[PDB]
Amino acid sequence: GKRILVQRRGRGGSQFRSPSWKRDGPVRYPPNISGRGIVVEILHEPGLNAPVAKIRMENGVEFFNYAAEGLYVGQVIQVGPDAPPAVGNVLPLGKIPEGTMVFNVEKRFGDGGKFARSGGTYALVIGQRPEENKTIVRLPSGRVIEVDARGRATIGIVAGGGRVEKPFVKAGKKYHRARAKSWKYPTVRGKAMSPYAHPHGGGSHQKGGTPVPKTAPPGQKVGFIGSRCTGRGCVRARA
Amino acid sequence: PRPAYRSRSLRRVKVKTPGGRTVVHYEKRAKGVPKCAVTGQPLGGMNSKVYRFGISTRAPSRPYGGVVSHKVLARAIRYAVRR
Amino acid sequence: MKGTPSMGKHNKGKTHIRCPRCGRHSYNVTKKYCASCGWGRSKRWRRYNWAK
Amino acid sequence: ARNKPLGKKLRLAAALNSNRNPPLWVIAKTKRRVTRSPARRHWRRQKLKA
RNA sequence: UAGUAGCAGCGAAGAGGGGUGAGAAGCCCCUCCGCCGGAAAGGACCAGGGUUUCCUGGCAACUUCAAUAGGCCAGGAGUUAGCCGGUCCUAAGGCGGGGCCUAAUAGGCACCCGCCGAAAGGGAAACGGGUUAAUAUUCCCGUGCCGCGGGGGUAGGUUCUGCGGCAACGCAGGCCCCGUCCCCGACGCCUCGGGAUAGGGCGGGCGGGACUGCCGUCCCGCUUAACCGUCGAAGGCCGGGGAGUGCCGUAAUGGCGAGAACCGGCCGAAGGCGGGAAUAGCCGGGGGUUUCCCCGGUCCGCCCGACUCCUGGGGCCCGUGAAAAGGGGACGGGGAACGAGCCCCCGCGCCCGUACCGAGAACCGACGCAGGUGCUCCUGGGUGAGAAGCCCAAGGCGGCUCGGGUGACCCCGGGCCAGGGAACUCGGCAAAUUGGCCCCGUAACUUCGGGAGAAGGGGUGCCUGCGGUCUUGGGGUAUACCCCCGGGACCGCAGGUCGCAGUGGCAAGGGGGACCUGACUGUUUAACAAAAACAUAGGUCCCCGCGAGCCCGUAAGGGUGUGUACGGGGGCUGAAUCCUGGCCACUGGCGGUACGUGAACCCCGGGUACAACCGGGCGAAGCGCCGCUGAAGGCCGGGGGUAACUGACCCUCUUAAGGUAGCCAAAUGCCUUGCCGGGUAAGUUCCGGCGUGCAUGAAUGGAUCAACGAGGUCCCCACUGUCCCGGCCCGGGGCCCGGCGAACCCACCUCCAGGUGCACAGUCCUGGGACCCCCGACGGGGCGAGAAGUCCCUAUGGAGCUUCACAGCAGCCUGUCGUUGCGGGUCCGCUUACCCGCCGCAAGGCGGGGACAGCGGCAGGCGGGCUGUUCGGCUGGGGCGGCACA
RNA sequence: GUGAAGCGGGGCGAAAGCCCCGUGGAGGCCCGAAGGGGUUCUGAUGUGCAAAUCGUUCCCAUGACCUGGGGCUAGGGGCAAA
RNA sequence: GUGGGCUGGAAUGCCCCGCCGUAGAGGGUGAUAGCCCCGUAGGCGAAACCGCCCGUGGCGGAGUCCCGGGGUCCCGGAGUACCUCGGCUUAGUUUUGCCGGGGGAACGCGCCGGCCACUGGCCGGCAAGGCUAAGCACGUCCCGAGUCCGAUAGCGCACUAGUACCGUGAGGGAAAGCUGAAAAGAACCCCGGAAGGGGGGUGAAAAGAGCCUGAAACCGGGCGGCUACAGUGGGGCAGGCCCGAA
RNA sequence: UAGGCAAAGCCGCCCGGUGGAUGGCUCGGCUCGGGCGCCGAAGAAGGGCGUGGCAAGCUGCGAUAAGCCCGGGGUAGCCGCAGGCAGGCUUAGAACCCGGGAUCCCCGAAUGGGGCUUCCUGCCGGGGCCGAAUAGGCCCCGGCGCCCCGUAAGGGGCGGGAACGCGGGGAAAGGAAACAUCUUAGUACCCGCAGGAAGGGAAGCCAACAGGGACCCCCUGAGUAGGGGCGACCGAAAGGGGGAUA
Ligand SMILES: [Mg+2]
Ligand SMILES: [Mg+2]
Ligand SMILES: [Mg+2]
Ligand SMILES: [Mg+2]
Ligand SMILES: [Mg+2]
Ligand SMILES: [Mg+2]
Ligand SMILES: [Mg+2]
Ligand SMILES: [Mg+2]
Ligand SMILES: [Mg+2]
Ligand SMILES: [Mg+2]
Ligand SMILES: [Mg+2]
Ligand SMILES: [Mg+2]
Ligand SMILES: [Mg+2]
Ligand SMILES: [Mg+2]
Ligand SMILES: [Mg+2]
Ligand SMILES: [Mg+2]
Ligand SMILES: [Mg+2]
Ligand SMILES: [Mg+2]
Ligand SMILES: [Mg+2]
Ligand SMILES: [Mg+2]
Ligand SMILES: [Mg+2]
Ligand SMILES: [Mg+2]
Ligand SMILES: [Mg+2]
Ligand SMILES: [Mg+2]
Ligand SMILES: [Mg+2]
Ligand SMILES: [Mg+2]
Ligand SMILES: [Mg+2]
Ligand SMILES: [Mg+2]
Ligand SMILES: [Mg+2]
Ligand SMILES: [Mg+2]
Ligand SMILES: [Mg+2]
Ligand SMILES: [Mg+2]
Ligand SMILES: [Mg+2]
Ligand SMILES: [Mg+2]
Ligand SMILES: [Mg+2]
Ligand SMILES: [Mg+2]
Ligand SMILES: [Mg+2]
Ligand SMILES: [Mg+2]
Ligand SMILES: [Mg+2]
Ligand SMILES: [Mg+2]
Ligand SMILES: [Mg+2]
Ligand SMILES: [Mg+2]
Ligand SMILES: [Mg+2]
Ligand SMILES: [Mg+2]
Ligand SMILES: [Mg+2]
Ligand SMILES: [Mg+2]
Ligand SMILES: [Mg+2]
Ligand SMILES: [Mg+2]
Ligand SMILES: [Mg+2]
Ligand SMILES: [Mg+2]
Ligand SMILES: [Mg+2]
Ligand SMILES: [Mg+2]
Ligand SMILES: [Mg+2]
Ligand SMILES: [Mg+2]
Ligand SMILES: [Mg+2]
Ligand SMILES: [Mg+2]
Ligand SMILES: [Mg+2]
Ligand SMILES: [Mg+2]
Ligand SMILES: [Mg+2]
Ligand SMILES: [Mg+2]
Ligand SMILES: [Mg+2]
Ligand SMILES: [Mg+2]
Ligand SMILES: [Mg+2]
Ligand SMILES: [Mg+2]
Ligand SMILES: [Mg+2]
Ligand SMILES: [Mg+2]
Ligand SMILES: [Mg+2]
Ligand SMILES: [Mg+2]
Ligand SMILES: [Mg+2]
Ligand SMILES: [Mg+2]
Ligand SMILES: [Mg+2]
Ligand SMILES: [Mg+2]
Ligand SMILES: [Mg+2]
Ligand SMILES: [Mg+2]
Ligand SMILES: [Mg+2]
Ligand SMILES: [Mg+2]
Ligand SMILES: [Mg+2]
Ligand SMILES: [Mg+2]
Ligand SMILES: [Mg+2]
Ligand SMILES: [Mg+2]
Ligand SMILES: [Mg+2]
Ligand SMILES: [Mg+2]
Ligand SMILES: [Mg+2]
Ligand SMILES: [Zn+2]
Repeated sequence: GKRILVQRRGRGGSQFRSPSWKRDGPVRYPPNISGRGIVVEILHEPGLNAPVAKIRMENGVEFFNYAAEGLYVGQVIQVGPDAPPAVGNVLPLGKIPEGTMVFNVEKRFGDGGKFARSGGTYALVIGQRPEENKTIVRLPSGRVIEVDARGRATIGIVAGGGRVEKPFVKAGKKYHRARAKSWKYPTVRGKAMSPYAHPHGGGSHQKGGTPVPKTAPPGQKVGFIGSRCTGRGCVRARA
Repeated sequence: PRPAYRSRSLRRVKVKTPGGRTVVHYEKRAKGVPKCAVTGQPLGGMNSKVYRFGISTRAPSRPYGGVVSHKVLARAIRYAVRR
Repeated sequence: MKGTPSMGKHNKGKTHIRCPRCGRHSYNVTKKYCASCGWGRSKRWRRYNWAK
Repeated sequence: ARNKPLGKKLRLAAALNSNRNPPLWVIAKTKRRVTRSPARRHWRRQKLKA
């Protein structure tokens, strides 16, 4: 037809969907975990970016968390406000001291954790405003945000860091990783297309496109989408 | 039947009958033996080859039997005795 | 290959079976309705005014 | 097929029963007017869509 | 047309005798000949087909010929299950109801509930022999198994608990009901050790068969199901022991006070063996007669050994290789006086499938079709690296459903060819060469891995002996070594000897140098393009902190997301290495103080007994304006003169700047066979240089070739029928005979010359010729046939794509009306509205935001994302031009 | 067939340290059957065996590999290493 | 009327002679029939089921009915009327109806309409609730008619046609009528392996089940003309051979 | 020289073979007019399968299966299309026609639950069978859809039908000699909902100072007013005459 690939992605086809049946479950904090727990397993999850620890609470509730680097099987973790700020412990942001490296941070209490969930990532506890029950934290991107002090986080940094430094040496390796992730692999460049299939397709000497405005409709909003700038000058202006 | 035998789920056993013929019998593979709930290793006294379900197996004469091994049971008993 | 060589692959598959309600070879086994009378997706009989 | 469902088997049985030319006494009764039957077929030529 | 084409090609084929019969090359039987034999071919079987299966009879029609034959026609018959499958479970997923959405439904689905979803996944339990024309784990005989239920005996129990062992753990381990937990179910790929079995072989024995020129060899049978019991390799574990001058090892990695050596013990495969069971089956020898009875044998000692079965060790993953039913155990609560997982005995197991093909004739392709589906799974001996090829078993076939004669040309496929050796030709196209294994040896360059089988050279048969390294059993003091005996594997030495030729058939790389190009493996236009195109790893930029960004939906809502910046989405570049220059003028994007402009709403004035109506004010985004941005799309000239082409000078124009590093007559250079070298006797191609380069140049990627290449090109050696130049031969078409028996094409049908004519006549004119008929061949003519020319133009004909065309519509942004409530002084606060997430079946609770947001209406902006259209005419054909268009 | 990491021995040094051999079994590695694909002859055929075939010559052949059954995506829409 | 004769296989035809007719609409019967038969004009008819009309019958209501006066008190239909914006529609045009967004009445002393709005007069009415027979559309079906077609026509189908069949499917879809009055459907003999052929029969006629008639193209045979030294078809004239019954 | 005298071949007539035209025929079609008009949970229409002594298709019927019972008409033949071979039924009144009943497999709104095979399967109650048994198992029959009304009992909707009717959503081709407003056209088509008809119907009317008097349908007003790139083209109403009358 004429609808482009980014428009076809939103339909939810099998080649664009995530095979989450390959995973044991969501890696989130259950709503009402408290007390001491035991690290029983550290497992690989297909398509995820870090090893996943299985924590067995003292009252029998078991949940999945991202494993802190240095966490080991048989370890005893503490959950709750009374938990000390040691590695693997799940503490409120309000109780966590400043300068602490946490991960799996909850923006609001009870969502399960949103930020610093990739391997080798972490958030830094910058400050505490207890009079509005907020915690200022720096996310992995360098952005400083306020989060609910009653929310929960884990002390330490996410294990599995350095996974992306090693090159994906063959196309087959990225193929096998894509089959576990949700990516459609591989991707055709826009200018390698014909004009019916992409705005960049067409001419005898095919060319890319200049940036489109932020108000551009779907099917037109490809390439640079309302970019502040492009290239090395843009990076320089950013820094 | 025939695609079920082309799949490798059953064992292909060649046998010579008293009539002098050679035939292929398709037999089930053995079921896995019970494992310890902590270590995952096979439990002693219960690792005989079993080929079908519904066969009652006799557990070793110990508390918790074919659930945990003697090592886990003894260590847990020591911890509970102190605790 | 699209002609005679591809015709040989139409020897073992099927899209439709006989419909229990109308008896035609029009019951879509995967979609689970009849393409002629609409049984399985419409309790009223499927018949359109554009068809003679 | 080796493995059949009963409904398909019964429809095949109906086709087997109907597949036959009219009897010779029927031909004599009709004075050679009724010679063929519409339900007559060959398995290789005309295919049931069972 | 025409009794013409075809009934050849794809590596099988028939012949003699007899019988039946009207009729026999073709049907039936024997003999001979041949083909397959990890299979266009033997065994099994899925889907699909559906009676094609079996028997009897037949030849009007069918089978590319025949027919007494048949997948054909007519008549009749045939498919037997507790244990083989479905049936059960869940997967990816789907359907229904409730609900929510919708003008509405037969449309949608995030929610709740139920169900469906595998004849290759998980998963109860059957095997051997015999029997029919046709079913055979289904029928019969024999021997068993599973589930459910019952009876008797027993161990056990009867307030309470089973017994033994240091332990691993062992042993009949009472009964009923309920709960919970755990485990099995339940899992990849690669690699190497060990153990078996199926199968195969060797020597001897018995029995039977094959051959008769010589020898006496060669072949066949000698089998053992499920089920019961017992044993148990690796591995794991228990007790003793208490080790560092270490000690113990493997195919390999290796192990030990975090407990080794060593001793004893426990759990524990395939499979073995006994029972089953010789009474079966088989080989041989007899008797009877409708398949029954009798007799003998069914053995001894070794060897190989799987792709089948079992087991353990090691390694790899930015890849981690399903779920549930069902089952087992344990841990607890409750109940009775009875009572088992042990032994004996009794009873029940419904429903559907079950024939046959499973394909060079049973499926699909109009066909009894060289295709496709399915070679999907399995297969003995020799040679051999081999599941290669060649030959032969078991088993099957001569039905890729025309036969005979002839031995012209010509065509298709194959063989050889003296001297020369690419002179052929666009081009070494085609063909030829090489070819296995062992030994020697191996360059530039390189990303240090490679290049590499580089290149180049030598050996290769058979026979007679002499040895070695292991392996597998048995016997010797004898577990390794040692000696003897039987079997197996591989390696070597000496001598002799034949040929033209010893990887003798089969099988089986030609090699080297250089340029361009794409890093590589991979993908692509099913049916004219396999590529330098796409992808790729790597690089880089942008939108995004999640109530995000992007996308889908009318909406309810959905995907990315069981996710979270080491992430999702969107562009460009395209391995690595050295690098990636100047420019924000334009086209975009984004940010902004002020100012102009800027729609609806609202406000003010006039008007109107009220309005319409008119004027003004306020004025959002946006535009104007100001900045940032080139790994955004991309651009990169000069004018000159001066001056020892200018190192240097002033600049100016300039759409902003004026092409840097590099590279080049390039797959980019018109002129142009550029100029200079090399190569050839002769070189428009090619290579190395030169460069004011029509019109090279930096992630629009520049330079760049190590490796890789069914890429494009030039050269060298070898090789040769490519060619000088043509010849001979082989199989099939061919020709002739018998049988079957079309099509294309066809106004009628045409000897030649020179004219004429809608300008290229069979038919007209003037001439020249021809006895008529038939066969073969060819392809000059019949502007030969096929196809209402795709090339060109016209039409006030289309379609798709583009945008700076004419319009329009979604989408996004912005203002406004409503939702919008309560206080306090346009501003602050509040929560109940509303929204967002968590818990909860629901009821409702928690937290955050908050009259904002979101949502509906209206209004403005951006808006080829999408819809509809228009892109005139004349014309020495159309187009450019011109207007000869008033 | 080649032989990565890892691992043993031998030779040579005062040492730091080099060389030789073996073991080991990595790889979108190499040659090559099945299997998949579709390059040349611009071969045969081209009213065909066939509305895309056949021969020959070829490319990949441990993986981004080939293949069966079940499932999802539908028309201005799908799917697309394009 | 089945009367007499003729023809004929068989008459309904022909010649002669009778009759009915409220019936001469039409069909069948061995050829053309008012009187042979079915029918037609006309008349009679249902155990059962169904429909319509008429008479009669049983019952209920709070006087709700009719006439006369009094009244000036009470009731009398809302997001409606109306205004504004957007849209679809309409002849509806500064003026049709409606839907959506926003605003939004009065009450009988009131409200609505009278082709732009308002004012006054005059005229006509009482929206925003519900029903209603008859008279009118259609054709699966039933009956009748026809300057309709007549087996390539007429419906795709005169017939074992929505059939055989085609496509995965939505869907698509043919060809195909006729013996004779009566089977009297061909006995019997010879040949043939058989289909079948000859002879011989039935029939008015082979009309022979491959069945009424039976054209042309086409093919075979007979006949007439030409036919191997002469280039073709059409016309006119002359001639050779052949036919020249009506 | 010519004839006897002829090859292959050509022309014309006759006969034959092929073929199925022509003509004649008609239990078929088509048009028009009139009537009549709903069926379904009491399980419909539609489909599958089956059903005949020899029976393949059509027709009919439904395991009681070209059929069973009752009544009326119809008397002597009958066993459909369909002309064969048998054997039967019927005068104790058949066949046949009309009215009323019985039977009425599986699927189908399909309705216990499923349905990738028109078949499979669950729970409850009753019954039967195997069995030593009262266990266990198997089989038969009945009930078990969703949404509603109702106190309950009980009831309603669902699907179908050639066309016609009502409400909603709603194009383009073509025309305008291009084309967008426009038209085509509120059409084709889609969704929903009824009846034998539907819809409409009883003045907040029309008129114009004279008066009509619910509604629908027909003739007219009339291609008039009016709408409209005022182009193509579109297009009333009041009034009058009728059908009918509430
Ligand atoms: Mg995917
Ligand atoms: Mg392209
Ligand atoms: Mg664009
Ligand atoms: Mg576009
Ligand atoms: Mg472009
Ligand atoms: Mg299975
Ligand atoms: Mg398994
Ligand atoms: Mg196609
Ligand atoms: Mg399918
Ligand atoms: Mg077929
Ligand atoms: Mg011949
Ligand atoms: Mg020939
Ligand atoms: Mg051979
Ligand atoms: Mg052979
Ligand atoms: Mg085979
Ligand atoms: Mg047969
Ligand atoms: Mg036979
Ligand atoms: Mg047959
Ligand atoms: Mg199921
Ligand atoms: Mg058989
Ligand atoms: Mg032997
Ligand atoms: Mg080894
Ligand atoms: Mg069988
Ligand atoms: Mg064949
Ligand atoms: Mg072989
Ligand atoms: Mg053999
Ligand atoms: Mg042959
Ligand atoms: Mg021949
Ligand atoms: Mg030569
Ligand atoms: Mg040359
Ligand atoms: Mg030359
Ligand atoms: Mg070549
Ligand atoms: Mg060879
Ligand atoms: Mg490449
Ligand atoms: Mg490649
Ligand atoms: Mg192609
Ligand atoms: Mg090609
Ligand atoms: Mg590329
Ligand atoms: Mg790079
Ligand atoms: Mg760029
Ligand atoms: Mg640049
Ligand atoms: Mg330069
Ligand atoms: Mg060049
Ligand atoms: Mg240059
Ligand atoms: Mg340039
Ligand atoms: Mg470029
Ligand atoms: Mg450039
Ligand atoms: Mg580059
Ligand atoms: Mg270069
Ligand atoms: Mg001329
Ligand atoms: Mg001519
Ligand atoms: Mg033309
Ligand atoms: Mg054309
Ligand atoms: Mg063109
Ligand atoms: Mg014109
Ligand atoms: Mg189009
Ligand atoms: Mg707001
Ligand atoms: Mg809004
Ligand atoms: Mg457009
Ligand atoms: Mg114009
Ligand atoms: Mg022009
Ligand atoms: Mg011009
Ligand atoms: Mg490889
Ligand atoms: Mg070519
Ligand atoms: Mg060719
Ligand atoms: Mg040819
Ligand atoms: Mg290879
Ligand atoms: Mg009479
Ligand atoms: Mg009122
Ligand atoms: Mg006719
Ligand atoms: Mg017709
Ligand atoms: Mg005739
Ligand atoms: Mg005369
Ligand atoms: Mg002659
Ligand atoms: Mg019915
Ligand atoms: Mg049902
Ligand atoms: Mg209805
Ligand atoms: Mg029209
Ligand atoms: Mg027009
Ligand atoms: Mg047009
Ligand atoms: Mg009415
Ligand atoms: Mg009504
Ligand atoms: Mg209109
Ligand atoms: Zn149906």
